[PDB]
Amino acid sequence: DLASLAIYSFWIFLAGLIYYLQTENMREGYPLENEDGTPAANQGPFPLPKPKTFILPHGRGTLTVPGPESEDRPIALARTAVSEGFPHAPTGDPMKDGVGPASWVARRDLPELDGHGHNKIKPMKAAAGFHVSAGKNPIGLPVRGCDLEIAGKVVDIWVDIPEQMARFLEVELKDGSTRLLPMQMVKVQSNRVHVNALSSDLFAGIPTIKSPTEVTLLEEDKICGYVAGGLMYAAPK
Amino acid sequence: ALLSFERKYRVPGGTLVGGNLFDFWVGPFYVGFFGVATFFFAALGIILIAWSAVLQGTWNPQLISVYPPALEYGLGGAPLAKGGLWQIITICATGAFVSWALREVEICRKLGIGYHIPFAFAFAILAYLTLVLFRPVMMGAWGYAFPYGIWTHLDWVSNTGYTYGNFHYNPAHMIAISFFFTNALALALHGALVLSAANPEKGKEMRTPDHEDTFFRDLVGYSIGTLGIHRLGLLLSLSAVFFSALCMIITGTIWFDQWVDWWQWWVKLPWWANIPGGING
Amino acid sequence: AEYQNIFSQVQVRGPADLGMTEDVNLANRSGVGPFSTLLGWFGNAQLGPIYLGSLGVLSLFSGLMWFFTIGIWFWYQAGWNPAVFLRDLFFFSLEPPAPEYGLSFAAPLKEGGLWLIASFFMFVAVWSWWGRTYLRAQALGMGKHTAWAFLSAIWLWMVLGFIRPILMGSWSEAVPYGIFSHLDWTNNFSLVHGNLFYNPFHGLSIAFLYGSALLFAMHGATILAVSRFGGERELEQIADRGTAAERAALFWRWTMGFNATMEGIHRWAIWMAVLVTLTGGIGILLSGTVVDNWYVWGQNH
Ligand code: BCL
Ligand code: BCL
Ligand code: BCL
Ligand SMILES: CC[C@H]1c2cc3[nH]c4c(c3C)C(=O)[C@H](C(=O)OC)c4c3nc(cc4[nH]c(cc(n2)[C@@H]1C)c(C(C)=O)c4C)[C@@H](C)[C@@H]3CCC(=O)OC/C=C(\C)CCC[C@H](C)CCC[C@H](C)CCCC(C)C
Ligand SMILES: CCNc1nc(NC(C)(C)C)nc(SC)n1
Ligand SMILES: [Cl-]
Ligand SMILES: [Fe+2]
Repeated sequence: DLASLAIYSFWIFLAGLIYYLQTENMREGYPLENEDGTPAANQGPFPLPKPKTFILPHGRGTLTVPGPESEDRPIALARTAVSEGFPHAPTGDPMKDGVGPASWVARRDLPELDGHGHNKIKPMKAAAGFHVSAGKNPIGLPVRGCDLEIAGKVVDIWVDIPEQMARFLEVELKDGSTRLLPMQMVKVQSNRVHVNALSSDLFAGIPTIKSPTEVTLLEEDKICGYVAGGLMYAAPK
Repeated sequence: ALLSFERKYRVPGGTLVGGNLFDFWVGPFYVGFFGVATFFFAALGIILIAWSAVLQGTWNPQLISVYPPALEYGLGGAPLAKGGLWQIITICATGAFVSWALREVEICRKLGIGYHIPFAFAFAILAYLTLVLFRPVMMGAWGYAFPYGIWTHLDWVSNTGYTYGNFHYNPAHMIAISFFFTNALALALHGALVLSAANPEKGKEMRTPDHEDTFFRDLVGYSIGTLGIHRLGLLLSLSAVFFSALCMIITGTIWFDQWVDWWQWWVKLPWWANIPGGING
Repeated sequence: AEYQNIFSQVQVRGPADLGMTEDVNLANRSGVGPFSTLLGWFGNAQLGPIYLGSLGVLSLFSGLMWFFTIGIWFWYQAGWNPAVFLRDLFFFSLEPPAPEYGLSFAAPLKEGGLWLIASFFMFVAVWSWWGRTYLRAQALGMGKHTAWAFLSAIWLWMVLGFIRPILMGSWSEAVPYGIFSHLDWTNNFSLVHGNLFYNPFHGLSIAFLYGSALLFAMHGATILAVSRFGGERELEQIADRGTAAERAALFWRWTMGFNATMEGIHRWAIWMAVLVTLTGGIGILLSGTVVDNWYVWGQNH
């Protein structure tokens, strides 16, 4: 009967499709690893997918996945148990070392480019025409930590030019330098900017950017990692 | 085993209950207190379903069906074989679902991410509880709830729906459907778009999000943007489930007739109600 | 409380993006529209520009002729009375020809002929638009995933309106043009074919419809939850994985024992949705042509 043939056929197709989908979703992070870093004997029922190449725009090279994987950065963690399945504990300052919820990934130390190859994220002072169109303008407002103390004042907004959204607030500290605070980690209010994640005295530990008019992907990761990491590691304060 | 990049994230912390006592993983799975709770609740209900299938006399999953108490039982407990098994499986399901949510929250805290996923899953739970708890209670009996069986719950949807004529005419069912349809539309497009940018034509460099935006603008005169589309998908799916829950919570409690009759508020309105012609004149 | 990134705190506005050029023919691209602050709280404020080429104008023309045909028929059922038109807007129906006419195009205007005309115009409008989703992607150098996914929606519509009615020997089997009448047609269709719940292709279709809401809730929430690490910038996370992509993946690995990648979640997504209408189309195609009664069929096979 043709309907029975069709339903049975479709179920075969669907198993084929699920197999395809799971292997496509093994292009990052595989092969699996023992907690000591060596390859795990158990890699699952699905095989590693055959590698694929992306050609990055603007002469930025090519990425092949899956491929030779490393975190090219030291991980300041130690094993908590002989056997597998237990937490690995920070050996140092987890926030300054980039571990747990403070983690960052060794992305390219270059800025994301828009379609025409200009920097995607620029401070508003370097971005002709850009202004606050609605909601409270945060420039000039004080910045306040979870300890309720002032960390600095907002001197600019860093904007995703192509998407026209505020991504960071640039914040001047008492010492005169500045840092970037992710927009999604601040609550802008009528008389101040609150930052639940960090005490005032931890804003300086926010990683600093090499150039004052651009930010690399590597820097963004360190900044967002450090700042999210305070929800857990600055919490006792 | 671990993903190649996972180790640096498997630190202690983020539990809500039990401190470090349950702060470990089994294989890929994070445990926590709510993982042991999930396991306990799920184990008991699975077992209780097994008992229910021995009583009914079958092992075929297509046949197994655990019915709620008959309506005559109101909101009292019932004997195991005559509805009580369903009531305890329903308690277990709710505990397991809620514990899964709270476990999700613990994982959120350890990974230092927002709580949007369990918040969202909670709408699914509120839909289950609507059909299983809120609506049955408002109507006065657990027997108004749905049976736990693969095909018998379908028969329940059919019977419940046909009690009010064509359930298509439920106004909140309509809104709900539009959200479901619009969500599938949206997901197909978002998957397509991202994938069409990352996997461009042969002989071409990976596209940028500016191409994504340009594509939607060319096609439709508006791009909602990367943040926006994920905002939108979450809103469409969530709104679909809210209006599903709403369209049932008002059925049998504040509405009792065939749902097509609701639409006289527009038709039989006194001024044009009597004008000759049209469909209703 | 923290803040959730559902609505924007501060909107930011700059020079309008005119878009990528690539091989897009700029002559067919319009001027930029106005900015909507209302929209800018939830997504981008920019309206326009929009591209209209040979095929888009054709699509819009056939689509307006479709709406105008249904419209003129609706006014006729209303006796040219504006009061009646508004009150029975949803009850009006432009029905296909009766079964007596088979697949003939020789039905009188007021007994199915106009339905056939409306259908012609809708057919040109949808296929014109499909060719257009392809062409807009081609001109930008993008893959054709959008047009391929859209074929899946088109296939359900093609079966309901055209392939199935033809296979059954009469236009009377197609869907009428009305709000309520199409609902009634859908209920009558399940009743006549012996409960569509028991069509395993309806059940799969529902699995993927529900599953499409499951997966977009899961993915929408996920990406917003990692937006503090720039996770919504999905394309750059695919080219150079960030802690956003890693945390998202680990959330799910630790929750359900497996996970996706930034790229692969969008394949799960495109297939979850596409399958809705692909399966559903098979189930309708098979109804009446092959299986008269789904419940009955289901108890034997
Ligand atoms: C003949 C039948 C009637 C009818 C009668 C009903 C009735 C009765 C109901 C619906 C409801 C719905 N109908 Mg209707 N419906 C009809 C025709 C249609 C049509 C159409 C094209 O004709 C459409 C699109 C719909 C669409 C819908 C949805 C809007 C809604 C179901 C979604 C939902 O509630 O999810 C919500 C999701 C859940 C409840 C899932 C909960 C999941 C839980 C939390 C997790 C489970 C975990 C699991 C156990 C673990 C597995 C373990 C492992 C992984 C192994 N109906 C016809 C006209 N319809 C229902 C509704 O709105 O209910 C709220 C409802 O009660
Ligand atoms: C929402 C409105 C109605 C309803 C109306 C319908 C209709 C109509 C249909 C279904 C169908 C299904 N429904 Mg239902 N269903 C309801 C409530 C539920 C509940 C619940 C606890 O709330 C559950 C678990 C299910 C589960 C299911 C699946 C068995 C099946 C495919 C759905 C799917 O993939 O969704 C999306 C989810 C995923 C893709 C994730 C995977 C979920 C898996 C597949 C669920 C397995 C359930 C398992 C057997 C339950 C036992 C667990 C154990 C004892 C360990 N329904 C309510 C009462 N349901 C379809 C079917 O084919 O059934 C015969 C179908 O046509
Ligand atoms: C009593 C009624 C029957 C029933 C009879 C039917 C029938 C009949 C059908 C369905 C179909 C479906 N039903 Mg059912 N269905 C019932 C009960 C349910 C229940 C439930 C009770 O819980 C659920 C969850 C569902 C769920 C579903 C869906 C999975 C499926 C539609 C998928 C879709 O996306 O269509 C929406 C998408 C489309 C129609 C694609 C069309 C896209 C076109 C090309 C766009 C044209 C737009 C046009 C140009 C104008 C607008 C453009 C503007 C400019 C914006 N049904 C009851 C049991 N159901 C359909 C199916 O596939 O069956 C297997 C179908 O034909
Ligand atoms: C609200 C928007 C949509 C949504 C969202 C959503 N669902 C979610 C989530 C989110 C955000 C999760 O984070 C969570 C998840 O982890 O997914 C991978 C989940 C989830 N959604 C799931 C299923 C699901 N969601 C559904 C729907 C939806 N989910 C909505 C449309 C549906 C249906 C029917 O449409 C189903 C079937 C699970 C995969 C998962 C929750 C897993 C879980 O709760 O684990 C703990 C419990 C068990 C492992 C088993 C409990 C066993 C019981 C004790 C016995 C079974 C009783 C049951 C009531 C009988 C059912 C019989 C049926 C035949 C009717
Ligand atoms: C890059 C994100 N752009 C974008 N824009 C839009 N616009 C509408 C209005 C169709 C949702 N959609 C998507 S995916 C649906 N993506
Ligand atoms: Cl065109
Ligand atoms: Fe996405």
